[PDB]
Amino acid sequence: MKRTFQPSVLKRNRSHGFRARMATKNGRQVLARRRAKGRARLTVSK
Amino acid sequence: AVVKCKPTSPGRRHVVKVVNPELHKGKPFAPLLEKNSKSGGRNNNGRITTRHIGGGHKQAYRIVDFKRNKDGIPAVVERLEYDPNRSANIALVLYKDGERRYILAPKGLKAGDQIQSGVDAAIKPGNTLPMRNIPVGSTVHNVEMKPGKGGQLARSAGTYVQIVARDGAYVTLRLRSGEMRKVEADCRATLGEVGNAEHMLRVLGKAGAARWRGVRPTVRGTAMNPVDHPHGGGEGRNFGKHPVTPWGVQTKGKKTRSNKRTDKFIVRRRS
Amino acid sequence: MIREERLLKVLRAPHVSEKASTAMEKSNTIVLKVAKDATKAEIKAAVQKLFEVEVEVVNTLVVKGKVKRHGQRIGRRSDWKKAYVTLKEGQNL
RNA sequence: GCUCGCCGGAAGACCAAGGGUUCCUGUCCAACGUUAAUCGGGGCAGGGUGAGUCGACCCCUAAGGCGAGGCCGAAAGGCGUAGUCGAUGGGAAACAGGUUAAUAUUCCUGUACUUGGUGUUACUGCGAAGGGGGGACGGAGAAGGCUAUGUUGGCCGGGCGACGGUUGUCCCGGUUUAAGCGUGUAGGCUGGUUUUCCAGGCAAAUCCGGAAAAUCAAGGCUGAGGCGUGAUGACGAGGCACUACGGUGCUGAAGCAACAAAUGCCCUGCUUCCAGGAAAAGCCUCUAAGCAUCAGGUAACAUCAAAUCGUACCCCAAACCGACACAGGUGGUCAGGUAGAGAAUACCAAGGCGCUUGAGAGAACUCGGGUGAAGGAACUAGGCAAAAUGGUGCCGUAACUUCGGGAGAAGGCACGCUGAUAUGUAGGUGAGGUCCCUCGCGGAUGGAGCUGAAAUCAGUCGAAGAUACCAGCUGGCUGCAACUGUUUAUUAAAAACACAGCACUGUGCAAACACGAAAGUGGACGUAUACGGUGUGACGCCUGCCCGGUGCCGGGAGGUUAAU
RNA sequence: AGGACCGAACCGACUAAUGUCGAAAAAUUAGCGGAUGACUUGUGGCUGGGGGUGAAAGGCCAAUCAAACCGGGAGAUAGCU
Repeated sequence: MKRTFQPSVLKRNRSHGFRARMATKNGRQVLARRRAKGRARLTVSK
Repeated sequence: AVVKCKPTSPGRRHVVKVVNPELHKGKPFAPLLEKNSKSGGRNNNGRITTRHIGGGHKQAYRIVDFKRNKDGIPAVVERLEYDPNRSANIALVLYKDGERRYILAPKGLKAGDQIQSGVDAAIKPGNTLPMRNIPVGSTVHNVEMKPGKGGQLARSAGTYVQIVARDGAYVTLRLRSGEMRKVEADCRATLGEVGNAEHMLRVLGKAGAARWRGVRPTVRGTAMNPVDHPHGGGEGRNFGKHPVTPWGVQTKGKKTRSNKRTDKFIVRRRS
Repeated sequence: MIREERLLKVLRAPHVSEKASTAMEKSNTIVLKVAKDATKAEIKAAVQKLFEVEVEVVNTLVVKGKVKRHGQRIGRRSDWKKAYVTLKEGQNL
């Protein structure tokens, strides 16, 4: 019963991290759609 | 060389080894080695372009001297070796000056022979020189297609190309496929067949031997579903189609060649 | 050379505790509280300048912040850096 | 606290990942805890994570990512050169003891070691993005040497036993010591040294590669381990003091041999096999531009520095992934005794637990088991499930066979303990002393001691000696698939898929083909003994007729026919 | 030597019972197959939606797959309830 979420902070940050978002045009627009909604935690960094 | 293996195990029952006992047992010559990472068939875009590739043993790359661009300098063979990147073997040769280079191993090239390239080469096998100094009718291998290009024809195990004619600046060559083809008289070529002519006689016995040469299984489009292959579907071994590749194009006889740039050199196409 | 304007900023407070008094008695170490930045060189010079003692070696460690809730809202105390400053022989005050 | 019981290749111990204070102390019992709770991984407060050497960081790179310029693309952007990042790999150095309520290779005691700086002194050619070396590499097998460790004996301390006996071949406990430093072993590999030259190592090289000549035959490298020092130190069963009755205080004897021994280490070795088994820095060396008296390099001293981050705790789980204090999942490391081939299994050690509702009762019925008269598949869709067989040695073993198999076919017999052969043998180990020498960690000896199976004979006990756990049911005919394998995560594991093998077919390399508006990439750093597609599916014997339809290959007499 | 044999770790999942508001949104118990290899596993990476990958089952692509999930077109449309 290997559940789907097997955590790893390295994989987490390289996939959904801030720098991961900011690398690409489409990700720089996820941070825009989150600053829009006014999210406290923009990305996964903690 | 060609030895049938005793059936002490199913999967050993049909193996036919090719045990050439003069290959240098041990490690290759380091300065002529380099990384060679398996691709998996995958390409630039990371998608499989060539199917049924991936796996098998890790194998280094042996920088083979194909140009053979050392003239006047005689070279002595010193080691016949096993190259996993070819079907032929290779032959570490040592020049008078002190350079070592792997070359394809011809049929009679044994450790101790002497060879040299350039127009002043003798026509004993293992020598390379332009197919303007080589006599018509001779058997040659490691043929170039453009002068200095490097050597692209007759490189497999036991494959050779014979200079059939010579119409001034060009040279007709009966390629191992049966097709004749003009090749500029300056295109260098090395004499005699290539070694390891028994290569074709191994039988591999089992599926794992296909595997560890980097060959993944090949599904028959008949077994697939209508979505995967043009063949496919049908409530139990139904075909009704003309045999086509997985991409619709017809196979079982359909000329896919279209070059129009090099067909001026193809004197007589293969048979 | 460390500027005294920084040396007067480094040290925060003496850390008083059972283990701190224990280290003082049986090992002549003054447990301290220093700023988070606080290189060991920073701390050693600050001690030798502001207490005028002779330090043999410093051994820092960063203490994390307890997640201390206050009522319903969740809280988080701050990280701080401890400094086990071992004096040679001289004295503490 | 005593007794009982459970795990003990784990249900113990240490980690990584992940978590994030759950760690320790005091304190409280509302809520949380499937019950009560004084207790807690709960609430509140305080404390606790100490590094030149252990990880990270850092240096170097793999796959891969990004990518100045560049090429391509309606725009976004795609690809990619230099370059730059990217461990899961490569790169310097610390161990033992003690100590905390909670940290320890971090603190303290002792004993080290590494890399840089900076002077000093003395010798001095130094100088890199560049050359060369090394780093640096597989699978399997076979041993031999040793160690971890264990067992026994000795030695030391203690006891002489609640019930027959227990001054003895008696019982109990201990019998530990590291890094480092110095030897340089069992071993493994290499032939050394010198002079001369050389179209090769993108220049240069005094280095590597090469050709010789001389000259010697040994030199060199690697290396477990052991041995000495480290260490007359620590540790040490216990004893004597006092009590928070929880440990601090002091002292502390012996501290050895033999045998067995690893899956650990020599071994990145050796032997072999084909499938032919990273890179790059660190390190060594060579010169270039440059200085060349300098600078810089070397060695001895002296001192300096070694930053920052992590360090508590769980980690096969109540702390991580599963909504839960969830019978699930989770990579690595260490692995004691007896019996055992064994990391199985049984019982135990160190250690840790009794799984967070109990108390009774002793209905039906359900679940997990034990036993069963006579019969023995009559059950049933079906011997489903149970039952049964189950080990080692020797004898023996059918059709068929592709000569390997089938086969552990089938079947039969023996098995405990005691004694003798032989107060323990064959074997293994191997002491002293005796020599011999290039004297060593040497060699021949030489057999004390230890260890020690197996067998034969005789006796003896039981219903039963493979006595428990553990541990094949067997045989006949037949369909299909050659076989091993893969398969529908979560109702289908098959005859399906794959396969080796066979054939047809395309493809001459700017290969076909595929991904791509393109560039480009794979194919392949391959070259027709290669590569793709399709079908069939080992092997043996073979694979017959039909070219009308459809497709493909070619042909050109004519008909028809687009843009123009 | 072996895609050899028996058999633990390890991987898998053939049968049966249980469980079926479960201890568990696929497990437990007892047996079962492979167990030096077409093996298994840790870390990191690459491939993406008419697309990927597929020893091929329409299998898998985050408990979702004959076309994922999220947001939008969007208050789709619904002679139907």
